[PDB]
Amino acid sequence: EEDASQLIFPKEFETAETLLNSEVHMLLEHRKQQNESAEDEQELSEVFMKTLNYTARFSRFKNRETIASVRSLLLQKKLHKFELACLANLCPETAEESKALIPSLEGRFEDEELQQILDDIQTKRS
Amino acid sequence: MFYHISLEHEILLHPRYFGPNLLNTVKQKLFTEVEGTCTGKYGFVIAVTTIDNIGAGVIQPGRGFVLYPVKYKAIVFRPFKGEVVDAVVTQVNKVGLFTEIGPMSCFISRHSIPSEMEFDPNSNPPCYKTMDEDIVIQQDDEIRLKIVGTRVDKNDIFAIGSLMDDYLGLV
Amino acid sequence: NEIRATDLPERFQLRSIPVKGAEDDELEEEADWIYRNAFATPTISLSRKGPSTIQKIKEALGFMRNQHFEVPFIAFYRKEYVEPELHINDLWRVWQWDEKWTQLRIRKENLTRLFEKMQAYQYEQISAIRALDTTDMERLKDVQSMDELKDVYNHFLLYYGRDIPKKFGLTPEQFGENLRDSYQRHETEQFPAEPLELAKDTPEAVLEGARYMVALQIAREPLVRQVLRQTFQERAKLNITPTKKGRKDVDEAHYAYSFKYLKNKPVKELRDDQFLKICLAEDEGLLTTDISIDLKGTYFEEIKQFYYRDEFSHQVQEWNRQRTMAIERALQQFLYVQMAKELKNKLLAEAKEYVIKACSRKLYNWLRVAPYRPDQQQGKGIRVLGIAFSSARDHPVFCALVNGEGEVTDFLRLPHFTEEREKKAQDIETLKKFLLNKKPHVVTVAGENRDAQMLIEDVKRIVHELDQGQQLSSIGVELVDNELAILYMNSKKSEAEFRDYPPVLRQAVSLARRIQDPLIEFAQVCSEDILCLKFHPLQEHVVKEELLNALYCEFINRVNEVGVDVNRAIAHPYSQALIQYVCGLGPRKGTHLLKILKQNNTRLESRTQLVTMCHMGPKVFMNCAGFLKIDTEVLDGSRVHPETYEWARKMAVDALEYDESAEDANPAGALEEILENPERLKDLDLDAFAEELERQGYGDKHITLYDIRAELSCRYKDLRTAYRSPNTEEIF
Repeated sequence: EEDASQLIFPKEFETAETLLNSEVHMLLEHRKQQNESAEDEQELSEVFMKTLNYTARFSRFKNRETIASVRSLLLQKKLHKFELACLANLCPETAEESKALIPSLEGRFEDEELQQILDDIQTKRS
Repeated sequence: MFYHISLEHEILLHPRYFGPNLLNTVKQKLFTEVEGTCTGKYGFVIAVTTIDNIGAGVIQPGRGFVLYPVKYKAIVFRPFKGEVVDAVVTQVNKVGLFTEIGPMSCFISRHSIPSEMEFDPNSNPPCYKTMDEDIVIQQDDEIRLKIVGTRVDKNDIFAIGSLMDDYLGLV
Repeated sequence: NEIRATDLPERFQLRSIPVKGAEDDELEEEADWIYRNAFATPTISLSRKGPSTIQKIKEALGFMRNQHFEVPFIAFYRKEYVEPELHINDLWRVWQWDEKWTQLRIRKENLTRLFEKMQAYQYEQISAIRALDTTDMERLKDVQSMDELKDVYNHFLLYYGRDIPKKFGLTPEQFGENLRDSYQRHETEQFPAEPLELAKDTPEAVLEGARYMVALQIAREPLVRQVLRQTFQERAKLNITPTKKGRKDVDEAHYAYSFKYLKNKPVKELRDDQFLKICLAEDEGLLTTDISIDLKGTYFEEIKQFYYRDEFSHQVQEWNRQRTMAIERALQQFLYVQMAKELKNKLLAEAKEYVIKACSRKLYNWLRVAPYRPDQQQGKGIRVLGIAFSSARDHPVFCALVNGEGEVTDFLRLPHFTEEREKKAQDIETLKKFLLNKKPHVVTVAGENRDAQMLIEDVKRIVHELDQGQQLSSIGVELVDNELAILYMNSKKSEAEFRDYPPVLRQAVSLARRIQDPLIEFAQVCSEDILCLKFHPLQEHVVKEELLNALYCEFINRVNEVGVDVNRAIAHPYSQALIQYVCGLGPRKGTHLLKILKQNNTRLESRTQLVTMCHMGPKVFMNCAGFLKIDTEVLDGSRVHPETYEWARKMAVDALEYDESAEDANPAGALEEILENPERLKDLDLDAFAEELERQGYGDKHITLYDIRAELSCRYKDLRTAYRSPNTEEIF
């Protein structure tokens, strides 16, 4: 019944906050920093390792300010929070690509405004 | 896709852990309990990020354990059907393509794969080149996919990817 | 029906999978590819020379791709086209060279078609620094450098855009010719502009815009892929030094743990040494491994002066700084990652090749048929009495008395041993009661410990001092090891041949079958049954397909050189299923022959039983004429094919001075007198036979004359070794 294709999600996660690749990358790296210091500790699980090394491949950027920048430039518009991360990680090079991948963008915004949001994300990419 | 939430849990603490180490011990127990696990309700809880509070520990009548309810923020990963994600090809076989997504993996049959992406079983590296050998898609190639169906298998998830949508390849 | 009723044989149709046959124009190219690829790191086939090895590879590839010949046929029946008995690996090396040449040709053709299509699209888009279509010919022409062409073709395929509708420093060619020449002949952009002038003509205002394009052009070019390649993989002193946890995690069992302060081991210690490569590959997986050349600090210093400007006045200084920054950006990605990947691939390939060579050597040394026969050769064969005991401690010890024809005759038990703490007469009384009612010919005792050796020695003394070998003779127990009799007893042949017997009777039957017939035990099993025996500790880190192919080729060569009995695979269960490792007849041809001979009552009367009855084809019956042997024509149970029967009969008639009257079966004075002993070898000279074969037969009879003379005089000659009785260290 739930389907991200139509922005329909469980209420317990609709109320939940999506995270970016570079965001969770920084949070996980911060944890790992705490989780390898403070001697007399238990190593992180392999889950944490594979999630780290996954998101490390897909970090568009790294400093918290870059995350805050792409979040702020997105929230000023009228996009739904689900669109916030899928559109912030992939960085589709053209509005046509974003609208083809994301069906909710089709007719959601003028092509030039969606393209501007994309281009801004591109300019934020390290 | 990754998330974080204020979860809550309750631990039963044995009386041996009372005294000065108590609330620290409750924390250590919670980190022992709910890290690195996946749930049929919330999906894959990656870790506790912080503890919102430790509740007042009710002493169980007739058995010495004290029950502490605890509220805590945790990062969590719950894929949904319909989501278009970055992934890395892990294994290319004529039976289908296998690919990893965070804690999870997906699998993509030749049925899901465009007809032009023929099998390359005869090369050393398993690939699905096209007939002119221009778009070379092989293992470990950072290939996009769209999660078209979710499945939970005993506190674990196993989605299924596809390649039917355009622009599902190299960036 | 395609493999059993196909025109080509089974083994040649399986070996030429990627290269389906050999044409005329591709035979020289495939032979050159085999001679150039078969010896790169190790001195292999340097025996035959470069010209002789290349002509042997070309002749074997042409014979196999035009005549339906195989690796066994191209070595025995094609000894003139191949190395005349230089090694058993020449046929396998020639087949690998042909397969690699075929695959490289197919890949180069597909890649050249792709490069031509992309160059045509880029030229049509460019006329209606830009994209040129001249690298497609340079990639499709380099079929030998597969690693250099796969790197430049992908970095070129991404460098043109890869679009499918249907001025920064030096150039890539000049930088490649200066870095690969050891002297940088071309400098960077010698212009008055600086990195601020190039960064305001992208839309970022950053000085690092050109360094990314320079790194992408340097890493995706074939000149850098050739210049970096073979410089470190040909020599890299691997500094082995244990890690923080690896010095305690290995404990001197892996390559990084065995030497904690011993570094400077070059690529020969990894590639030529299989144990060092296996330890460096296995210790690196869990804890850590030490694999580093330490020769770049100087390999990276000499390329920094090339492609940079020599002056510094904001014209040559800006160009030299841009060249140095682009070289530093492209070295860490392209050169660093490429050098690491080449070092890792070379280490893995060297460890896998060492493990595969160890496994092939162990399989060739153990696959030789060395049975103990009567007098080291009443009744055929010898009565193998397989004694496979359990413990020697008052439990039932099996002793299976098998005959010499590959079948068990009788069996007995022995529950009395030296159980009872002091029973000296019980074991000897049981041995006398078991040896007195049964007629053996050989003693095959096993061993498990000191008590098993003591029980075997006591039974051998009670049998030799009492005449328990034949009831009127002392028979010595050859005392072989309990290695193959234990594994063949729990198999499908031991379970189908005896299902009521315990493990002791199955072990005794396995020992009696393995102590007198290792070729029927090796050919009667799946190969699954050959991979259960370990051949080396570094074979487990190697790919198993290489060891399986080496074992299958060694077993096929041993079966082709040792002879295949046609009547022994029809009635006896132990002698059947031997038509799987023969030249030209693999699993399908041999299984169809067994089914047709069992269902129709077709017996092995001669070598033309599969050509006359329509069970075999022309190409497999010609390529299998040197492996099929029968019990009875007179040259059918030998290596003489249908085309060599006339020359062999003429040689047998000329060596005896008999009359020529169409001698094919009647001349018993020249055939039955010549097959029993050497009648006259000075009558048949090699020059006369080679002159008669060059004009009547269409082929030189120089290398074939000795085999034609030996097949007419000793039929069914086995290529297995003699009986090795284990003692001392092999007994332990």
